[PDB]
Amino acid sequence: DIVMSQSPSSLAVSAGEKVTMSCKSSQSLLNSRTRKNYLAWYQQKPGQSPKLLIYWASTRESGVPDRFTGSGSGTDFTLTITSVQAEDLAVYYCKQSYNLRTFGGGTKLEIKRADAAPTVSIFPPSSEQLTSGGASVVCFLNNFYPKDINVKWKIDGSERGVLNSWTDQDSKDSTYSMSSTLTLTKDEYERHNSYTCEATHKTSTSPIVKSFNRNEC
Amino acid sequence: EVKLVESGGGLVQSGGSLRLSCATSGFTFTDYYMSWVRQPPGKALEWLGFIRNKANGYTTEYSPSVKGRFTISRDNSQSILYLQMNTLRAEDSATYYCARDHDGYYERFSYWGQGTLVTVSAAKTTPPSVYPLAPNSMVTLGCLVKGYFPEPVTVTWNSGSLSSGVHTFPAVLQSDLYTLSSSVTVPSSTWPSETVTCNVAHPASSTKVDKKIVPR
Ligand SMILES: C=CCO[C@]1(C=O)C[C@@H](O[C@]2(C(=O)O)C[C@@H](O)[C@@H](O)[C@@H]([C@H](O)CO)O2)[C@@H](O)[C@@H]([C@H](O)CO)O1
Ligand SMILES: [Mg+2]
Ligand SMILES: [Mg+2]
Ligand SMILES: [Zn+2]
Repeated sequence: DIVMSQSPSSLAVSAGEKVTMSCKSSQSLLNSRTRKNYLAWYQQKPGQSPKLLIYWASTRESGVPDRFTGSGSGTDFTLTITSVQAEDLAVYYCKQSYNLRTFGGGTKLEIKRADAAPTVSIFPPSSEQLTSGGASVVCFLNNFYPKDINVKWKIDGSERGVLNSWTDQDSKDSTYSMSSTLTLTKDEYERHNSYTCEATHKTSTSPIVKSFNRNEC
Repeated sequence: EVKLVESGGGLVQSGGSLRLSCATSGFTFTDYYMSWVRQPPGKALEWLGFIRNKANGYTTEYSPSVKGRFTISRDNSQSILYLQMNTLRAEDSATYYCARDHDGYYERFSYWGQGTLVTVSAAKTTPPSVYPLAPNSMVTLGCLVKGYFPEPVTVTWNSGSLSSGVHTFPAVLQSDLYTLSSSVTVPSSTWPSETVTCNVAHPASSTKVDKKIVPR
C-alpha cells in the first residue's frame, strides 16, 4: 500500500530563520508517463481547513508566498520555508496521489520568540450562574511565552474542580494564552471570602497574583 | 470565487447512519473529481474516497478503511457532493472535509470546505449555559460557555466587529460535558461606555445567545 511518513513530528523556529521538513513515501511517486512526482504539501493553520501550498513536488500554487519551496523526487521530499514569519505557524501535511491518495502524519511548526510574562485577569461567578447553584471562578493568563505555566488556586489563603485550557500559539505575536476555571457549589462558594489565582511563569520568580473577595462584590 | 460548503455534521449514536453534503460553486463541477477527507480532533488528515469526473464516468474509489461502509455520490445538476456513512463508531468522530480533486491534468486538491464535525456518542444533546465575565488602559472581558454536548460552539464578539484581541480557549471535556471560554481585550475608554456582547451558537441544540457584558 502507500505509506507516507513525515519528520519531524514538531519543531520551533524563530521568525526570520529557515525551516526544513521532510516527507517519505514507501513507493516512488514519480509517474513515468508524465515524469512528475505526484506529491503535494498542505498547510493547516489552527482552526482552519488545509490549504494547498505545493504540488507536483515543486510547483508553488499562485498566491502562496515565495518563501515556501517544495523539492525532492521519488521517495523523499522536502518543504523548505526561508525567513519564516509568525503567520506560518501550522501543521504541514504531504499527500501522494500516485495511487488513490494518502496523507502523511503532519509536522507541527511552532514559532520561537522572546519570553513574555502573562497578563492575568480574575472573574467572579455571575449571578446568572449562582442562581442555578454553581459557582465558577475564571482566570485568564494572556499573551505569554513559553507555553509552560503553573496556576494555583487559593481559597481563603490555602491551595485548592479545575479546568485548564491553552490557546494554540497566536499567529501575530507568537504568544500563548491559557484559561483556568475553578468550579464550586454555591454552598461551598459562600463559606469562604478570598479567591486567588497565582500564575508562576519563568519570566519572574514572583508569581502574578490576582484575587477578589466575596464581600466586595 | 470557488466555494465548498459541508453540511450534515452532528451527533449520532454508535451503529447509526449519517449523510453529509458539500455544496459547491465557482467552477465547472462535472470537470472535477471530488474527495472526502476526515480529521479526528488533534489527529492527522485521512483520505476517505473520491468520485471521478464526467469524462471518467463518475466512478468511485475508497480507502480500504471505509470501503463497504461509506458511499460517495454527486448531483451534477446542482453541483452537490454527498457522503453516506453507515455503522458509525467512535473512531468515525471527526471533522469531515470535501475537497476539489483531479481534473484530468493537475495533481492537487485546490480547494477545501470549512468542514463539518461528526460526533458518534450515546450522550444526549445538552445546550450550553453562557455566563458573562466582567471584572489600566486596557480591560479584559469574557464569556464562559459551560456544560454543552456535542461540539462545536461558535463565539464571536459584537457580531464579529471585535476580532482583534479575542482569544477563544479550546473546549475541554469533563464529566461528559464540554466547557469553553473566550476573552476579549478592549481599551478601557470604550467599556462600559460602548457595549460589548459575546454571541454564542450551539448548532446541535440550535442555541443562539447574545450576552451583554454589564459592569457589576
Ligand atoms: C490506473 C488507471 C488508469 O490511468 C489513467 C490514465 O491516465 C489516469 C487515471 O487517473 C487516476 C484515477 O482516476 O485513478 C487519478 C489520478 O489522480 C492519478 O492517481 C492516476 C494514476 O496516476 C494512474 O494514471 O489515476 C484515470 O484518468 C484513468 C481512467 O479512469 C481510465 O483510463 O486513466
Ligand atoms: Mg493576545
Ligand atoms: Mg474560609
Ligand atoms: Zn470550604
